Amino acid sequence: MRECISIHVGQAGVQIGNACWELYCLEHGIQPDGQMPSDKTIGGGDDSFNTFFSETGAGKHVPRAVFVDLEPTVIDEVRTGTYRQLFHPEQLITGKEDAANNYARGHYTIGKEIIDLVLDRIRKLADQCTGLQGFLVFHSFGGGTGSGFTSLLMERLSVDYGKKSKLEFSIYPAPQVSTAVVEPYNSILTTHTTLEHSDCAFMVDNEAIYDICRRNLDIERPTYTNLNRLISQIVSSITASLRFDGALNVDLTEFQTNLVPYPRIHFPLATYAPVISAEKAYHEQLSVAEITNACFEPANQMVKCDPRHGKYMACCLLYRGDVVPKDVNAAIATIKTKRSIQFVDWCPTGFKVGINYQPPTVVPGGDLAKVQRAVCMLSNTTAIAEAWARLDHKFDLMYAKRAFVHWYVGEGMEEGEFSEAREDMAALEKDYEEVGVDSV
Amino acid sequence: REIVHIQAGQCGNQIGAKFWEVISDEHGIDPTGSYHGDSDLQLERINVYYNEATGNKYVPRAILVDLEPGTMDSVRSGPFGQIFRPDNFVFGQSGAGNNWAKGHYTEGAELVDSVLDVVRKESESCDCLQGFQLTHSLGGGTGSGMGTLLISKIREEYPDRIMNTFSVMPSPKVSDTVVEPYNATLSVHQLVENTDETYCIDNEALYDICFRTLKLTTPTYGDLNHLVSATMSGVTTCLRFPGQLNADLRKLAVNMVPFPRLHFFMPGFAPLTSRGSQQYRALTVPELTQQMFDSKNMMAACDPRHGRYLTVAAIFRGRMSMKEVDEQMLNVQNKNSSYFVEWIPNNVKTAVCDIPPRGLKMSATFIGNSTAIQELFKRISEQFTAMFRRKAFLHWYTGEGMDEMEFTEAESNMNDLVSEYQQYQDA
Ligand SMILES: Nc1nc2c(ncn2[C@@H]2O[C@H](COP(=O)(O)OP(=O)(O)OP(=O)(O)O)[C@@H](O)[C@H]2O)c(=O)[nH]1
Ligand SMILES: Nc1nc2c(ncn2[C@@H]2O[C@H](COP(=O)(O)OP(=O)(O)O)[C@@H](O)[C@H]2O)c(=O)[nH]1
Ligand SMILES: O=C1NC(=O)[C@@H](c2cn3c4c(cccc24)CCC3)[C@@H]1c1c[nH]c2ccccc12
Ligand SMILES: O=C1NC(=O)[C@@H](c2cn3c4c(cccc24)CCC3)[C@@H]1c1c[nH]c2ccccc12
Ligand SMILES: [Ca+2]
Ligand SMILES: [Mg+2]
Ligand SMILES: [Mg+2]
Repeated sequence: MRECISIHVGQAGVQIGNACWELYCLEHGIQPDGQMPSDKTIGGGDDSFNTFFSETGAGKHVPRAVFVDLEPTVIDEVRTGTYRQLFHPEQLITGKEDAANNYARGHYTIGKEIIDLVLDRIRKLADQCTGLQGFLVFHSFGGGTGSGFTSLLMERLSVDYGKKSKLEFSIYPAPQVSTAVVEPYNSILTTHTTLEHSDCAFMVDNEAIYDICRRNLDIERPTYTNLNRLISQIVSSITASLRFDGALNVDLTEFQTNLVPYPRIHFPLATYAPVISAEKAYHEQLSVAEITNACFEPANQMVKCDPRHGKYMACCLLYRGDVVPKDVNAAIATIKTKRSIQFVDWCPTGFKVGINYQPPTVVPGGDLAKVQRAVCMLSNTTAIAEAWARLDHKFDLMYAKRAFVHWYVGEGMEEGEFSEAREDMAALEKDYEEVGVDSV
Repeated sequence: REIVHIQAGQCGNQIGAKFWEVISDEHGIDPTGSYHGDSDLQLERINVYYNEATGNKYVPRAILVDLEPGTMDSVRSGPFGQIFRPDNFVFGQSGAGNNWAKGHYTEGAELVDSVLDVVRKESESCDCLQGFQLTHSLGGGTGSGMGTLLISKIREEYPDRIMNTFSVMPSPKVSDTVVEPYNATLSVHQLVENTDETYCIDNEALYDICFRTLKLTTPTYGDLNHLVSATMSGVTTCLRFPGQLNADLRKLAVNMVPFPRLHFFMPGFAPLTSRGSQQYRALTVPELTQQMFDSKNMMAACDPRHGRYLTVAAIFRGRMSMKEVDEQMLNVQNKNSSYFVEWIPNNVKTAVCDIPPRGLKMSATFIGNSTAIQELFKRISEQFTAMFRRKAFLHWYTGEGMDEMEFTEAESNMNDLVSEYQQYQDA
């Protein structure tokens, strides 16, 4: 058991979902029609991949997932795409009108018309679970749906499923692939509303991913497809412990124990390596020490910030592929005596390590080179608050003039909600400052 | 006098399964549960740990407990997995997530009654139950939380029976989560009140032995458990085999524990060996005696020279001159009489068993009630305080209904225990 239900909200959530589930299928040897020849228990099973896939009597392995968007055209591509057989039609939910880059429309005007339906379809998945562990929610901060509808859904899920764990994969906005000028507004509103309802949230800075695609894969102008294939690899690394077994396999919930010292401090910084092109990876083996050292290069982070100017409250290393503890310990010992790694005084300094022997996988015609070993570092750093600071500043510039606020007020929102949301962010920035101060 | 064995949690079941694997071989019992030995010495007191069935089948009087089926499924598919009574497998599905509160108050409370039914069924079969022995860790959630819950409820239903524990202490050198000092401190609070005898098995010591002495570059839990199973076989020898005194759990407690709360023992073992690597040269008695008393051979990371021995029990195994053992043991006491309290006359006892453990022609196991054990609890207390002063990671516990006051109380009692051990170090 220990099933996990994924929820993909809005364009970003859906399109990232496409990349993730395609990648999952290739890692588990699942065909586009859902058949899995290596799986001998037909119609069911308690294997590790069953945490993410249910099984029909016809031998089809179906994602424990719901795709939701208030506009049909993005999910319509899933309905007619390569993996259309993978999903039951009821898992793919669409409206007729998007939220138009407006949190208010996603949370209230348009979202309220479909929220009951979404919950019913989620319930149908949950009732198929013998031991539901929690939910994984994929969405953007900037979109009207990814922002507005997600926060509504998260609130409703806390009511219907109590304290059942809810994890986030949140797309942090970037100017290079921006879709609206009010994305800072939507970002602050969602973070505020969702904060009490999320147990752990993995932010993905689009500018960080944009930079990595340009720098490491030599993609002159990355597309959403370029970004998503990289993101899915990070997502895969994090969910790998849930989808595979192994002696040195450490469950994500154990890392989570170390990563969240206080309920509001639940935003880990992800760093992934190696991101390298086929041209460069040829006749070039990146060792355990090399990819581990790459985790402390800020250029490889999922979020733009400087941990070297912050303090650590946890450090987790999630390896996959040809990796043994001996080489990990040696690599860590080297790194500790050469890097700017400083912990807060109220937390132990030991790195938590997990290893999944299942080697990394790449999607056909992709840009990422296929390597024998990869690593995803999850660290709790005060430096991630820099991401909040940049967003909150852009929020302040516009809100001081109440620019674009009328689009929200017109949908029933009040200025009090804006100020309430901003104050919560101010307290959150203060929280990250406080946890970094030395004990008395 | 029957003993009921219990093993709780991942650690508890893994060292527990290893314990049964080792002594079964010593008593000539195979995985099938059939005896195939050559000495009558093996079966004379085999009733202490084994039930007998028709056709002369020997079944361990053991109860396997956990809140997740993962580790117990590995046991049942392990070498001696089939020997255990299948009805004694009592497990949940939710797990404890390395959370003492979950094991003690919520998840474990839901399963604890099912366990006690199996304890009761085993006890009613006993001609004269002497007590219980528990294997568990203190750093996790199930073995620590639910384990101490079981102990409390077992005491309620069997208040005149002895409770013994093999408690694995957490260490940053071999750590799973950061909340281990919380779980450990909460557990020690329970063990002080509700056990008569606790063998302190320190993972810090086990790691150091494997790394420094055994020259194992990167020791695994399996490497750590080779030292545990060797120690456990040793300390239970006088319970399992015919000896000069025919020791039981109560007589051990009376002789080892001068004050009720000071019942936390430092185990020691010699020679220290690693898995697979066979030694060809048997140690002389003077070597066994010198090594077993050395800090490097202590299973608890405490310097015995930083304190004084209240009581000491020792067991030499193998064919040797018991006269030579007597001389050497008397020599240690006469050479270092300052590390033995003078207000407990003749506080060192030694026994000898003919049967040696597998792979060794002779060995020596050490059980010491030293005031130096305070170093262990002080270490846990410091790690506890470093987090608790900022209330770090406390939401995992308050989320299960616990209050901050319960942490403060647990902290105070362990610090009291420390000062109590310090009191007799300067007597
Ligand atoms: N990494 C990544 N980001 C995306 C992708 N699609 C959209 N985004 C980001 O999402 C933000 C806008 O939110 P969307 O998801 O596109 O909009 P929505 O959730 O459908 O809500 P609506 O406004 O109602 O359409 C922008 O900042 C985009 O950069 C994607 O496929 N990959
Ligand atoms: N010696 C030893 N210690 C272990 C083992 N497994 C876990 N531990 C220790 O026990 C603590 C974790 O507790 P665990 O038994 O895994 O939690 P539980 O299953 O919920 O009771 C940590 O401090 C570990 O060092 C093992 O196989 N051997
Ligand atoms: O496709 C689009 N939809 C939008 O809302 C437009 C937009 C305007 N601003 C945007 C901002 C952010 C993101 C999208 C847009 C910043 C301020 C003005 C954008 C667009 C770019 N060039 C165009 C030419 C003709 C018609 C539409 C467009
Ligand atoms: O057989 C035994 N029964 C006891 O009560 C033990 C004992 C401890 N002290 C005694 C004293 C006096 C007499 C007997 C004993 C002095 C202080 C401590 C003694 C023993 C010696 N080595 C062992 C190894 C494992 C288990 C038991 C023993
Ligand atoms: Ca199956
Ligand atoms: Mg959209
Ligand atoms: Mg464990």
